[PDB]
Amino acid sequence: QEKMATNTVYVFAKKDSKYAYTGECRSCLENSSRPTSTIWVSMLARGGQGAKKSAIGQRIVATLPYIKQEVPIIIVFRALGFVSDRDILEHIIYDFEDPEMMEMVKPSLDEAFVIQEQNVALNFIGSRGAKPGVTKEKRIKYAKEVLQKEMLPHVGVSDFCETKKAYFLGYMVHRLLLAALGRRELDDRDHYGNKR
Amino acid sequence: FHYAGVSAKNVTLGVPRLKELINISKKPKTPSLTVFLLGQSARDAERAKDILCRLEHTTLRKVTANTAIYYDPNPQSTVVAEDQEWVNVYYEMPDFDVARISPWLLRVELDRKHMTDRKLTMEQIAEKINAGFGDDLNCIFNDDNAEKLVLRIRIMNSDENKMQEEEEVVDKMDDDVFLRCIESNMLTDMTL
Amino acid sequence: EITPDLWQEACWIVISSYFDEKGLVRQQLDSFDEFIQMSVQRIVEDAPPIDLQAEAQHASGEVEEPPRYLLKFEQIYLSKPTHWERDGAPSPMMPNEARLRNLTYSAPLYVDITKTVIKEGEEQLQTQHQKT
Amino acid sequence: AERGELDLTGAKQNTGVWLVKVPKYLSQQWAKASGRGEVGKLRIAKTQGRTEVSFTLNEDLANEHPFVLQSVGGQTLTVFTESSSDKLSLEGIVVQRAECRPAASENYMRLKRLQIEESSKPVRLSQQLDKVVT
Amino acid sequence: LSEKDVDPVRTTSNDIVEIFTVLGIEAVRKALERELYHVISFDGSYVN
Amino acid sequence: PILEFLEEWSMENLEEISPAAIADATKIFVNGCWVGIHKDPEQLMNTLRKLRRQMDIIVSEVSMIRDIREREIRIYTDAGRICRPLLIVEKQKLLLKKRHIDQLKEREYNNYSWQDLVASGVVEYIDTLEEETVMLAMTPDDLQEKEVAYCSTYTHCEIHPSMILGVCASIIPFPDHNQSPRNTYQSAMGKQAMG
Amino acid sequence: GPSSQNVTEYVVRVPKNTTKKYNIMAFNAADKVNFATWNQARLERDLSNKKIYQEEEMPESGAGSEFNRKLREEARRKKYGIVLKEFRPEDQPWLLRVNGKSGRKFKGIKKGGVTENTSYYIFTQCPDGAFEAFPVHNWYNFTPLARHRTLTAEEAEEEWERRNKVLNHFSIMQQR
Amino acid sequence: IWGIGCNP
Amino acid sequence: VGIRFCQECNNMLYPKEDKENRILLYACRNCDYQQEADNSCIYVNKITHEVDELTQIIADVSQDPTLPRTEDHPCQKCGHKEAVFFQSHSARAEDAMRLYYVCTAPHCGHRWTE
Ligand SMILES: [Zn+2]
Ligand SMILES: [Zn+2]
Repeated sequence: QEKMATNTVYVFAKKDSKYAYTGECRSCLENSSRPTSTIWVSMLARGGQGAKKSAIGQRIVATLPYIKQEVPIIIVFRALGFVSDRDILEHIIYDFEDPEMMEMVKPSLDEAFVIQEQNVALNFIGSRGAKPGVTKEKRIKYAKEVLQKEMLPHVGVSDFCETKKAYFLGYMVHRLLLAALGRRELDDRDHYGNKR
Repeated sequence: FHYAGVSAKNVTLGVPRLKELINISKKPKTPSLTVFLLGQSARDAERAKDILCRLEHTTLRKVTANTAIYYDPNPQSTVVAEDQEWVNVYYEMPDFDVARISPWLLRVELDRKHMTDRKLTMEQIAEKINAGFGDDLNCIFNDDNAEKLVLRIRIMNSDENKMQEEEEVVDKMDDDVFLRCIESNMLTDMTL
Repeated sequence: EITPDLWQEACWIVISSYFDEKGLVRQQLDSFDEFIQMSVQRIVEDAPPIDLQAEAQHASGEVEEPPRYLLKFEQIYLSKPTHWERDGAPSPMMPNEARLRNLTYSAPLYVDITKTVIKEGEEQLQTQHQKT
Repeated sequence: AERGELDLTGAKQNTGVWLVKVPKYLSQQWAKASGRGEVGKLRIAKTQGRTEVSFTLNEDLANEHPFVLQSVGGQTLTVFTESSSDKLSLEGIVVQRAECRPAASENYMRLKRLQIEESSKPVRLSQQLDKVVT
Repeated sequence: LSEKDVDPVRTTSNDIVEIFTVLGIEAVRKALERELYHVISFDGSYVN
Repeated sequence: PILEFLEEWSMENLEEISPAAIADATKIFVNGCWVGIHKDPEQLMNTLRKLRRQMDIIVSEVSMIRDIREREIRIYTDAGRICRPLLIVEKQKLLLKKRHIDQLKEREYNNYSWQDLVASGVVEYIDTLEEETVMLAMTPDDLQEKEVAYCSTYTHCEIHPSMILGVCASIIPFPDHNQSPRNTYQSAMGKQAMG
Repeated sequence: GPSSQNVTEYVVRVPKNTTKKYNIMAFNAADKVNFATWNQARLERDLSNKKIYQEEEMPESGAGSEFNRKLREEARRKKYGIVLKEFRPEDQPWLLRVNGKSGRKFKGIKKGGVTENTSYYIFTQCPDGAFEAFPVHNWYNFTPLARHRTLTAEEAEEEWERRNKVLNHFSIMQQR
Repeated sequence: IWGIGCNP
Repeated sequence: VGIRFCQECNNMLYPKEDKENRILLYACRNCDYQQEADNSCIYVNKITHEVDELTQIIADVSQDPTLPRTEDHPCQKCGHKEAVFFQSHSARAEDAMRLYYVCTAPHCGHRWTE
């Protein structure tokens, strides 16, 4: 039975979806256990128009597993513990000299400028999580567990692996930004390199 | 796939077109319209070109080479070296300066190739932008002799003054963010 | 030592060597061999040890008094395909007999299990069950 | 002066320390005795415009290790110790980083293969049983 | 059709819904016949 | 084993990496996990390929791919990757030589087989992702030999082009002289024949 | 002079045991860490388990179940989940507070990737002139937290509901 | 199989 | 053009105008640090996006076996005859089939378009 390759980052463009470019990675825990969990990093299209929306234009969002609602990406990076905007961009943008990529990241940074606390970001992820959250403490611990295990398992599942997960998430965003700029070609689903 | 290049247009034919007609779909896959010219416009290719220009949607984004938002506290200061000459000429007999001058500046460069292809005029574009936004936008346009076509846009001088004693600390979008929103709206929906 | 214009013979010699060493169905056989040799044992080992204790039995002082039972599976063993008759006497099962008698071609699966009892009596006993 | 206070005297004295990445065979050779107070000699030779660093394995221990330097300007590193008396202290600031590489190229792969086999010993595999257990 | 130097008599769109909203139901009868004839006769096949 | 070797061969780990240094160095992915970056990619790539061809630390199934434009080295040890064996070309000369086919010809009583050919480095298994980085020659003698220059950097050669066909298509005689749908139909009819 | 051709060679010593364990403290270059202003510092294990692990089971635990009800209460809580984990400080991150509350605060996290095939040693100058090598027990990366006003979580939720903040965000921060 | 205007 | 991050809080600096002095100040929202802006340009958008791909091309691409190589076009910098040549290889490159030559041979790393 043919299947799409796991533990890889694939960027596709979906016309029907509100996201102009969507990058997906299906992660498995070294095939040892657990079902494959897919995390999507998407960029909203500039077609949506508003006084603030047109100014921000394309804004990046992430569909973390087991969280019902889309989470702004800067919030996820803060939830992993990288609070400073410069550090988040250091993980996302490997060379700060290029202006175009930084311009792409700017709107998503503006969207998440309300949240500057790691604990607050974790609480926000838990609150918008599909599973109900009774209190702030419970929501924070639950969202921390989701980030530790459910999201990007192949990079790490335990052992304080937040830095590795942050680097791989930033790699997914970097690839999405490159696809949006046009520097990298969108991946093809039919390629048999992808079809294990 | 197996139409011909004679059509020189995207055409839906075969089973999908049959389904479109049978289902009376509101949105055809390739809506098309065949325009037959009345008189001399049909005979002469140039007149047909004029009709084409009349019938094809054109926005500022199509004819705009690049847009830059600057901060210039004084219009006479002319932070951009190039606009010094025509800004000085316009401000030799300044218009709307009495109200005020907005410090934030939107500078738009229009590609000459696209401008001449659609036969647009700098004065025409200025009039259309002025009409679309009323007096909220003040536009300065270069002469066509200038090698680079430059349009300089600033927020309303009356709006900059606010013409209000209370002045309302709301400060919506300040002026730079408002200028960015104006640029996006102009590029998308100018309909020149 | 280059092979010029003798290539038609040489290419089919190397292809023949490939097909002699690796049959046409080598992918299925190799995958199943990997399953049995490695994946079954790894699945057994990956499973967390079973931890069991009584629910405050006897309502005594209960200073961890309920015993703790720990089970850890190890060292999976497979036997050759075997068919047990109505008499219960094991015997090897040839594939053709499986086809004729509608039997299933299967092999017994055995696991070593280690059971430890911790009753808070200052002594822990780790009995081992071999080839369960 | 409190329990949580960090003794920054090493930082005040600006004590310079060197960080080195060394392989497991060398560390395990050192750990074998680990109590003789001696494991080898570090020899640094400097020229007009080039410096080379090398480490010699002790003759008793064996029964050449060139050092490659790395730039430390991209990240600032310091060393701190947690004393058994709950008195945290700072030893110094890292001013240079180095890596130790093996001299042997191919025969060293033999020792690497032996290490791989040793690490694979705990790996357990399904065992074929000739006779069904009764 | 309103634009100057465009023939109002002969200008036609392929979308039948537009023909209905602009020109009427009889015009759509004829336009639907024309479009169906175009799809049928593109291969050269003939239907009475 | 690949990760251990990569640590030996001057691969700085992501944790120890200064974020600025990533921009100018290639990223090394093993089984889809970004292990680290390497400052000098080509030397590492050659070393990995040498190891695989000698079958020392990297097994034959393991596939190494270098995307030169994107500064990424990807190593896949995953299962389910589909691979085909290809002859290896060094300079413009096939590595397979007359001595190898002489040993293979007397395959009986010489215990020389396809495994010995793989171990010798004459042939290699290449998956599609690595196929994207490989210049192949359909026929060795024709394409390798100097002509009007088309490619002088062939890296692999096809053993025989007729191996692209499957089991049922291989029984068709002169397949290249038929229409393609007809070969497709014969593939289905041959399963239903009587014998 | 002798500096152009100096050759220095020193003995290497590796003591079997040291009273103080050796760790690595790594600061990011962009942080511009400076020790001149470090008059005092406080390094201690974190208490974030207050928020997510312990003393969170304060009120329900000491509510006052007794007798058969006590037995059932304990057993029910234990079997409900898998016994909540408590403080095990040695396996928790480190919090650094330089110059008390006024100065910057940093957080150190143990390097998750273990060095199963690598070891790190530190060479320090000593009066005897011989290098001493000490194994690296742990690696910590410290990142600062700004000593600025932090948005309250409830206020942050309220603001995020108005995701379309047409008004200037800087004024909003000033209001808080 | 013929051309772009023909059949595949 | 470029984004400047504040030293005090390591966050993005957003443009702000001081009415009293009519001076542009890059001020973070989170922290009070304010910096005068030398560039005096807030936002630049190139709709034509006529950006040369010569800068984006990596000198490492010369090592690729699959790339075509011409000895007809000599290198300008060093005179090496061989030069791999390839097209834009870029999405949103509009309609350009220009060949972006890259000189071969170690360490020259010269990229020219003819
Ligand atoms: Zn700041
Ligand atoms: Zn050159």
